[PDB]
Amino acid sequence: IEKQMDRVVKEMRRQLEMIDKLTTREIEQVELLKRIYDKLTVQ
Amino acid sequence: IEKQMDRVVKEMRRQLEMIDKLTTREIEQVELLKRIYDKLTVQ
Amino acid sequence: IEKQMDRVVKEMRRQLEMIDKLTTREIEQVELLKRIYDKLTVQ
Amino acid sequence: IEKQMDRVVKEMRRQLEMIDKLTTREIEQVELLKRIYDKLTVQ
Ligand SMILES: [Ca+2]
Repeated sequence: IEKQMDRVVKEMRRQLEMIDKLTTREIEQVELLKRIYDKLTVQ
Repeated sequence: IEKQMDRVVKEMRRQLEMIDKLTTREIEQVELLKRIYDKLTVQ
Repeated sequence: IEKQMDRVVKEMRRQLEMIDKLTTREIEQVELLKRIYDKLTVQ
Repeated sequence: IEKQMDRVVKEMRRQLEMIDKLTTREIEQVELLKRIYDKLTVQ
């Protein structure tokens, strides 16, 4: 159970890394959406 | 195992916070998209 | 440890529900993005 | 606790699959956004 639970902890931290990466990319989308909207308002 | 239980709980609280922030950013994104869509119809 | 691990399982299933909900909303964004792109190609 | 360990592992595998799918949909989304952005510049 000790080793099995140690694997669980490692796998959780791995999935947190995936979520952090996803978060950064989703923020990049907000920057693009804002830029697109501004271009339409300008036109 | 009580120590590793504490590690698991800690990681899960971190995950919850990150998922919660993904959800609030999703809201921001879709409402931008809907504005953009409105303007392409209006134009 | 039994009750503590039972709480962990419940909290995991709860976070899976959040992720499922987020997934559905993210798909809705793809539909909007596709529609926006088509409107530009049309114009 | 061995039974509850199996429940935890099962939920974590499900989560991984769902996060993985969120990441591939993110790719689809941003490349649509970039196309849209290109066209507003080109137009
Ligand atoms: Ca998105």
